[PDB]
Amino acid sequence: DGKGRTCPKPDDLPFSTVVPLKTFYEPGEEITYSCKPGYVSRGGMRKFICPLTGLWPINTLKCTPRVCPFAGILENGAVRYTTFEYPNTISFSCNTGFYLNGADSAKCTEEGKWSPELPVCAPIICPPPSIPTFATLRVYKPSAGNNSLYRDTAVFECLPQHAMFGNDTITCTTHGNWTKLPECREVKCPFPSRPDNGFVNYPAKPTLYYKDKATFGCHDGYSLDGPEEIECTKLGNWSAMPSCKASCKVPVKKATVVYQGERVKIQEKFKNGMLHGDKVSFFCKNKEKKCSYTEDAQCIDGTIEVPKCFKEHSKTDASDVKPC
Ligand SMILES: *[C@@H]1O[C@H](CO)[C@@H](O[C@@H]2O[C@H](CO)[C@@H](O[C@@H]3O[C@H](CO)[C@@H](O)[C@H](O)[C@@H]3O)[C@H](O)[C@H]2NC(C)=O)[C@H](O)[C@H]1NC(C)=O
Ligand SMILES: *[C@@H]1O[C@H](CO)[C@@H](O[C@@H]2O[C@H](CO)[C@@H](O[C@@H]3O[C@H](CO)[C@@H](O)[C@H](O)[C@@H]3O)[C@H](O)[C@H]2NC(C)=O)[C@H](O)[C@H]1NC(C)=O
Ligand SMILES: *[C@@H]1O[C@H](CO)[C@@H](O)[C@H](O)[C@H]1NC(C)=O
Ligand SMILES: *[C@@H]1O[C@H](CO)[C@@H](O)[C@H](O)[C@H]1NC(C)=O
Repeated sequence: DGKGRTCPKPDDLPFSTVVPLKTFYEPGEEITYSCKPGYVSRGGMRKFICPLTGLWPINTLKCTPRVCPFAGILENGAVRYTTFEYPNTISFSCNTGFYLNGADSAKCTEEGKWSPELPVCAPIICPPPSIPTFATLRVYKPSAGNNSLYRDTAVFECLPQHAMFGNDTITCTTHGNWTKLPECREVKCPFPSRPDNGFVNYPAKPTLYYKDKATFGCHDGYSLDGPEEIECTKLGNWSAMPSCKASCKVPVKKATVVYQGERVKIQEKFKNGMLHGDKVSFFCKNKEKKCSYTEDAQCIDGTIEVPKCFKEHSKTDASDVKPC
């Protein structure tokens, strides 16, 4: 006692480590502060001898994280980060059009450097595309040397007499390959039958291929129940096969009717008969409630059923009676 003093357990400083660590020390004993790995201090390792007073000195040591080289700028991309100090991770991604050449993330090591090495963004690019069999291509600019860049496109057309299957355009994708490629096959259609009461035309040659046109027509009594022009489709048949159907003679001498939602005189509107499929609504009275309604009738291959309740006058035309 008096001379028999000791030093206490040393203070535990931020991110430090002390050796030898004991609960008390005789005077003359030595301790050694050192920053934890990943950290560093103004001056570094402090060393103290327990003095006779039993009081450890003042400790200048202040330990702070190492800082890895600045890494907040990724040419053509983006770095997510807190700080570039140990032991933080930082992650990377590229702007659109570019791919990441290197690791997606990196850690600041205790050694004070980035692991893995910081990546780089690079242009996504596709190689020259292959021409499918029986095709040419006539949309192709290589925008990157001989190679195409992301979202570039090429477009193929078949040969004459050949039918494409699949979209005609390919795009250079994110992964540096092109989108699904089309196929070009040869397609044949049979000869089209001439229709009863009409005619049909096509060019004078031994067999008929994809996108060949055939045009139809009817004799004066008749009209088509389909399109005037057809073509040879990809599946080896035609667009349609139209018939020549018979017109109807005006079913009555005089009457007002609805034709496509408008009142017309059937004698004026169909003076030269009704075409096949021409539909019309006739006016009939409801005898009981002294009002008027319509019922329909249609030309069907030279026949039109003038509805039962209609009556032809040389009281008034249901036309002129109020609606029900
Ligand atoms: C261009 O290259 C990419 C990348 O390799 C191709 O994408 C890959 O496509 C395959 C199939 O489309 C994916 O695999 C799987 O197929 C099975 C079928 O058994 C399916 O059940 C799974 O759900 C899955 O889709 C593969 O995951 C995918 N890879 C990537 C990274 O997306 C692509 O097909 C290529 N494009 C062309 C035109 O060849
Ligand atoms: C030209 O010829 C084709 C092929 O022979 C005709 O296609 C027929 O219709 C479809 C495909 O277009 C085939 O698939 C199935 O049809 C049913 C109809 O109920 C549909 O609901 C389903 O999705 C099913 O996949 C069908 O098998 C095929 N017919 C035959 C006999 O093979 C096409 O319609 C023709 N075009 C003209 C304008 O004549
Ligand atoms: C593509 O570029 C290479 C490298 O310069 C060159 O040798 C080659 O002739 C080019 N190909 C075409 C089709 O121009
Ligand atoms: C193929 O591509 C577009 C969209 O990618 C699609 O809407 C259409 O089926 C095709 N368009 C053209 C112009 O060929």
